[PDB]
Amino acid sequence: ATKAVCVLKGDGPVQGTIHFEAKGDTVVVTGSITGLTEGDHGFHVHQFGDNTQGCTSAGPHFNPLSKKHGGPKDEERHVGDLGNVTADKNGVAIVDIVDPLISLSGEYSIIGRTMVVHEKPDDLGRGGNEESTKTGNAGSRLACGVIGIAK
Amino acid sequence: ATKAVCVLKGDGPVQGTIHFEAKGDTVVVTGSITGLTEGDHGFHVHQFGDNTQGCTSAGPHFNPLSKKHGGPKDEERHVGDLGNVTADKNGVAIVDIVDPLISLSGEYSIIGRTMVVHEKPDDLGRGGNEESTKTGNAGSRLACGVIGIAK
Ligand SMILES: [Cu+]
Ligand SMILES: [Cu+]
Ligand SMILES: [Zn+2]
Ligand SMILES: [Zn+2]
Repeated sequence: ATKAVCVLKGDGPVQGTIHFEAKGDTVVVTGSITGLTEGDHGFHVHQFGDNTQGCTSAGPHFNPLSKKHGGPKDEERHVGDLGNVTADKNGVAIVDIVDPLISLSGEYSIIGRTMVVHEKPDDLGRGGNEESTKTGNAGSRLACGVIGIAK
Repeated sequence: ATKAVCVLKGDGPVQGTIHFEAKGDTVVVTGSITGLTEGDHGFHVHQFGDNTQGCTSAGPHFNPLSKKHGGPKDEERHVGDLGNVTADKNGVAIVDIVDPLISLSGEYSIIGRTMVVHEKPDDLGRGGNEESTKTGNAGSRLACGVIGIAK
């Protein structure tokens, strides 16, 4: 697939639509999320496209290379580590990410996995506690969706 | 990927959870759907895992081999043609299908595509008209979900 899409939903007001496109040798991620508190929010690809228990069943961050959590610019990071999206005072975060580890086909494919946006900022694996090395202390999952093949 | 899952949701009362497991050259489909009118309902994999416009954005039945619509036992069928599920008096349909044409990997993989349950029975392409060999005359889309990788 060369295009994918994800519709985020949760128990609260946060929602959004995320688009993915394979361009060149990389993946361009665009879209928007609304209903967020002003500021930074962790944003990652989780391993399972399973919404049977809400966002909890998506599992941990997608991590096929078995590394510790980091920011998108770090060598030591999970494949799903897309950092933070930033919401303005109106609650809107415009997503604009280009990422070198995710893909839409093959081993690194995120098709069928889940995008999650979190309650708190991702500390990029630099918080200094064990949780930082797993999730960046991004906290609860406000909304998520399964990543599907788009036309 | 040897397991997948799909949670069906719509704008009405129908909902359900569908599980998929690869066994040999088949996929075993299980689960249940509730809130249905008693009787048969068409059940297919549609091409796109795009929920930006409810179930309409899922597109047509998944058909990489460019064939006409048929029942799951027919040679001439769409890869996404899984026939009918049957709801009891209480509106519950227990899913139990073993299919040789859908897959969870490779080009006829359904991961990242959409499962749809319909308003009417699928006539298995034997309705006697042209709509029969496109959709089985199964009617409107009551609920759908994107098919994701499961643990
Ligand atoms: Cu996350
Ligand atoms: Cu269908
Ligand atoms: Zn991570
Ligand atoms: Zn069909």
